[PDB]
Amino acid sequence: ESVKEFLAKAKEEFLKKWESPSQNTAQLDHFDRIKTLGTGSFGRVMLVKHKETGNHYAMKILDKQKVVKLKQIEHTLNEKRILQAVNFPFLVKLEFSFKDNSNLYMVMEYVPGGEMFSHLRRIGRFSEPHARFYAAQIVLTFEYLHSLDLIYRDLKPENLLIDQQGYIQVTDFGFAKRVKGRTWTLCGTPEYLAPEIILSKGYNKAVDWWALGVLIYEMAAGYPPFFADQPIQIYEKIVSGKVRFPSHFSSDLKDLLRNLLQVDLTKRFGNLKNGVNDIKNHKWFATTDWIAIYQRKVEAPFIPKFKGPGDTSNFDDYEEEEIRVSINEKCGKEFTEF
Repeated sequence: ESVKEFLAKAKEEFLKKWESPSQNTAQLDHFDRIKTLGTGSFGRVMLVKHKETGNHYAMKILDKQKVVKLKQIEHTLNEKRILQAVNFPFLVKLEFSFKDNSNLYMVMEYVPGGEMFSHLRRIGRFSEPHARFYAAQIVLTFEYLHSLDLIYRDLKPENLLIDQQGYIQVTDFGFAKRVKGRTWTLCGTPEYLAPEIILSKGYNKAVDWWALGVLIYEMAAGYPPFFADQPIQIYEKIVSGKVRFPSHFSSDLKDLLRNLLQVDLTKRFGNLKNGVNDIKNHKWFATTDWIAIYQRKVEAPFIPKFKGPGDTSNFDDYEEEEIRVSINEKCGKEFTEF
């Protein structure tokens, strides 16, 4: 009943913000630009400093014209509407949002420890206890999101930041969506796509549990289970129903992964009658104190090395390009609700 009442309150609080989203809560000239932290085809993420408070933030900047051209309008509206409404210990906090003539802006807490991806590639692989510590946080986060009728749809190491206590903060809600029943959009990252996405079916939250299987495999092996030079070759492996495990994997890990990487979505852990509890009760998680993880009372496997809230050492170097704001408004109608 404790979990039921917790999730009922979580949904109440989410829905109140979902139905009345915050808008226009800062402006660009409130911030100093520090450094580009990452870039993509329609936006980038900047380290910024608020000029009055001195606080650092990560500012995601999306070019409205590129969002339209790459048919991401609904997805960008989803991202901001969801982020302003959620609240969970392992989700990055949205602090401000606004738009101008050219761009959309989402100003988030800055997590200086960097992406899990960097740390995984620097160490090679994580031990099972280390992978399990991160996996448990994802399990609880998906329990939260799915109870709100949200599907995340972009689980991968680059989207999981490591905070000052060594815990995960999920970022990048660009593909997240509120879904009752099924949804159909082809999106995600190739190595992490469930078979039913590849096959163009109407799919549900089971795709997030598939992606968790991919993530756990990648954390414990150092590489994902389905890999190839062309996406089509990756997709053939994904749909095949075959996966090979390194000999160092424990039997418990292999068993859990066979049930998450289950090609038949109707048989996949997380999508059965017992829902998330088939995962939480699996022997691979026998040592996990779920409440202690939620309360952040477990000592983390490692703390990222960084000098302070403005340190960018754990992020990499990108060409520093202008953030231009047109003298004329672009795509006003398309982004009215932002």
